[PDB]
Amino acid sequence: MDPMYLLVDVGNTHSVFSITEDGKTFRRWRLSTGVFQTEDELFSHLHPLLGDAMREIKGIGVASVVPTQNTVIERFSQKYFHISPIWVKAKNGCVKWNVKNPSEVGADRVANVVAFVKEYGKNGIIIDMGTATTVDLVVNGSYEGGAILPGFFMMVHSLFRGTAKLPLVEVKPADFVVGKDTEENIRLGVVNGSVYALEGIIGRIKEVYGDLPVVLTGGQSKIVKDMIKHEIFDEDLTIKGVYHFCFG
Amino acid sequence: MDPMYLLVDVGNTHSVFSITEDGKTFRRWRLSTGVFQTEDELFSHLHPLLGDAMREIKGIGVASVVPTQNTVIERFSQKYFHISPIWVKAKNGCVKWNVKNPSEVGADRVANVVAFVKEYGKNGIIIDMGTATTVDLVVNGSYEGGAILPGFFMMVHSLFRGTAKLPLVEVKPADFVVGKDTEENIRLGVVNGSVYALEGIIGRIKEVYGDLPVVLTGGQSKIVKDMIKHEIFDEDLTIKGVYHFCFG
Ligand SMILES: Nc1ncnc2c1ncn2[C@@H]1O[C@H](COP(=O)(O)OP(=O)(O)O)[C@@H](O)[C@H]1O
Ligand SMILES: Nc1ncnc2c1ncn2[C@@H]1O[C@H](COP(=O)(O)OP(=O)(O)O)[C@@H](O)[C@H]1O
Ligand SMILES: CC(C)(CO)[C@@H](O)C(=O)NCCC(=O)O
Ligand SMILES: CC(C)(CO)[C@@H](O)C(=O)NCCC(=O)O
Repeated sequence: MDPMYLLVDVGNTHSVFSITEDGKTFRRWRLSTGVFQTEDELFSHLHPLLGDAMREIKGIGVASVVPTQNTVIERFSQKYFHISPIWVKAKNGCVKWNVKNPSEVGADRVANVVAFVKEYGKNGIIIDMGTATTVDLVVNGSYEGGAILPGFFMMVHSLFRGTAKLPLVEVKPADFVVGKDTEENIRLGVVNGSVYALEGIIGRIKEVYGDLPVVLTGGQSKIVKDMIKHEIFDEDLTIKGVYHFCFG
Repeated sequence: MDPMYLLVDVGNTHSVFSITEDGKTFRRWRLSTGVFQTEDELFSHLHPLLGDAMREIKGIGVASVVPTQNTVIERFSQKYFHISPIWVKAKNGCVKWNVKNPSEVGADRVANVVAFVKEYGKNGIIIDMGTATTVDLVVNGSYEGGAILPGFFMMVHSLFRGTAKLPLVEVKPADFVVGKDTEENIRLGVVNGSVYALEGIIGRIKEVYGDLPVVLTGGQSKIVKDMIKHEIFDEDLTIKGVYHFCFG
């Protein structure tokens, strides 16, 4: 048959919920992660979204970078589906983990890499733009490590909150060489700057490890899609990894 | 004679206090800015630092990017010296301010541009690395605008506070192509990344305005100066701007 699987990607600000019956085509929703949220709250939020699909769920797979949120997901799964969720983490097998402490790498990154190696190949660089922006290097099926930078919103918010005079600027790329007002200055600095930062990190990787395909993902990737040379754009990469890790 | 002037640069985290008798050599001290600080508290902090030179101050010049602190600086000058401080502001004269609202550009950036045009030349690119990192464009003695990005610490701190899993990382350049643990990931993304972001903005400026000389300044510039191409390194640039603006 084609059993329905719930795939969860718990991020610091948002949690992605996706259902699939083949691990190839996904229906997805997004909810705020929500600090004090309960299993009943989560069921209540998902009820009018998933609809009838809710009772078809036979397996629950989760990548999570918010540990406090885990007992909530656990209780949701057990209460409403009488199953325990499968948790994405770094383990030996398809991917080699060539870093100092593999258990410390974010579950979202683990998922991204697993998705990459199953779908796209043994060699590549993954850029994931969310709350933080992440760079992950895969070489000959071995995860090599990467970079972590603040996300676009984290950056504009940090400038707003960390200074007296700066307003909160909307995230929008600059189409100019220099900003002519405060907002334009911050747009250029954060958005265009972050793209330069990413391209510079990528360039240096390529001179050591050679030319590798770049895959772009994340909720914040859309805004700057054309600004970074990439071979693949896949907004579903994390959810795909959760599927492959948990359900093959 | 050689009258002693006190120069003040009020930043969002730190305030710089400097004395000069010639506007060529500067003795300088640094304090936390301090939200609820009074004039007597400022005096008490400066007393053992300035010693007897305190009694010799004839003028007080101030660049400030924290409006609430201004009342305190004004009261300090009046109570202890019976003078009003001179405030750095964009005005017409030796610099043309070719931006939408000149009265909105930070007083420290104004001071930087005044110091540069007076001391270094008509054309240049100023990089001030502080709480936020600034890029300023000067063409034919005319201020053209710039970029604003979060500073190094602002970045590592925003990653720490904006995520569940990430620690507060020390600001130190990465000497590797990819980080092998969490701390190395953040260092590469933040410190090397921000250097790459600046090199891109600068490179793009130089495409339109030619090979302008680059000036480095700011408390955070030291750790990164061997990573950015620059013709001038001047940690006194803002304070020089305060002196030239106020005291000629
Ligand atoms: N305080 C906030 N106010 C408004 N929007 C926010 C805030 N914090 C984050 N966002 C939005 O959330 C998104 C970042 O989260 P997301 O891309 O889902 O990453 P993650 O999956 O890691 O949570 C951005 O699109 C940003 O605009
Ligand atoms: N919460 C904090 N804890 C420790 N150090 C901090 C904190 N916030 C800021 N700093 C320090 O202040 C520095 C920024 O201040 P500075 O370079 O003097 O710029 P400004 O002149 O704009 O205040 C950071 O690099 C950091 O080392
Ligand atoms: C970098 C984030 C915050 C991205 O969501 C996440 O991947 C994470 O919590 N990581 C743990 C640190 C690491 O990946 O090394
Ligand atoms: C960007 C900072 C915070 C740098 O210290 C400051 O110069 C400032 O408050 N500026 C006002 C914004 C502007 O210059 O357009």
